[PDB]
Amino acid sequence: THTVPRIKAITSKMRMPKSKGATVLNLEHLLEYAPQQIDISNTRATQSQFDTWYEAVQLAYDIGETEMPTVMNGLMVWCIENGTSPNINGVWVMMDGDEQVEYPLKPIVENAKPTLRQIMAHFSDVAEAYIEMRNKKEPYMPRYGLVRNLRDGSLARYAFDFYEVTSRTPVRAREAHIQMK
Amino acid sequence: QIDISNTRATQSQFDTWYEAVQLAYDIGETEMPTVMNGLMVWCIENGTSPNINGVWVMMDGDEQVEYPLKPIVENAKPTLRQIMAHFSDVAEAYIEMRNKKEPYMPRYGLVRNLRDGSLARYAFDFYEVTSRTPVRAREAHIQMK
Amino acid sequence: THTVPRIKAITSKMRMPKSKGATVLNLEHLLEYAPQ
Repeated sequence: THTVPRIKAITSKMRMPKSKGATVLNLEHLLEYAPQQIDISNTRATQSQFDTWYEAVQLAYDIGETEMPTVMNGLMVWCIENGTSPNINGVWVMMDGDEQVEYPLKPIVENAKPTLRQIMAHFSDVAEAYIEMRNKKEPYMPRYGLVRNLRDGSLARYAFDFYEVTSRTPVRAREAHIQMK
Repeated sequence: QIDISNTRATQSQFDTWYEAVQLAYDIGETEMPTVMNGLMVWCIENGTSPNINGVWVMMDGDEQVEYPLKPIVENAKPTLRQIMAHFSDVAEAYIEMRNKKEPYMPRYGLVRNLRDGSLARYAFDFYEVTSRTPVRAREAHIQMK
Repeated sequence: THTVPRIKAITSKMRMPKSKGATVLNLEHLLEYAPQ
């Protein structure tokens, strides 16, 4: 009785689900299957829906693979400032120089399954990588902020309707979206 | 406590909900497990009450693969939540493994403003509050649910 | 068993109408005939 007694740690065999004696899962793989948080979320559309929403818009405008990118570059900047739920009728605008050029919104909002927000979320990372660049020159704030009274200056990078709150969001901002959304 | 609760479906209902889905996909006993592995991870992040129409996704590499939701939600008696609860214990045993590498949080938390870091293990719609729940978390579900 | 299983898309052979073994239409043209 010279050895102090150490409490034994009972082992709670987790209840692995089964159907008829065999196991349902194959943990052998479960411990290796590791996706990314965004790519299985619903805040983004599957790469199928996005592939459709890109081919269909590439068709309605009838521009061409070589130049359609430059158009999408505009759609982001437009969405950032205004939002991602406009009237199906109407025109979004992009500019060369100062000659505003309009495009019809119908082919975009219509072919966006289930909604434009999701589809535009595919540019979320690039969106913040664009606002950061913009603010460097001068103080810029997504309008989404100007209507919600945001003047952090640091939260401007994450102020637009189609930011996907992933897991790597500085929490100084995650609060903003839920409060507004 | 779990095996007589209603938050889990009887082993009959679950046995049906597994055979029926094994049929609709027509995959095979050998590989259906790997699919169910995806359904959990999908349910964890999104929930367990999606539109009967639509597709849940699982990935090999980065080529998202879609499956139809209809055969799952339909054959789940009385609801998907219950059926998915059979993976509750494995679910937490999966989140714990995930957080080790980096900070991960079920989306169920991100929408409910959860940033405990320790409660992430128990943040998903289909956790069965058994009797062995650390009470630091039992409060979360009732407040949200 | 390292490859995720992809569901096969069964192919619903539309029932092209026929009379006595031969086909009634001539899709060869149907896919080009386009009126207003």
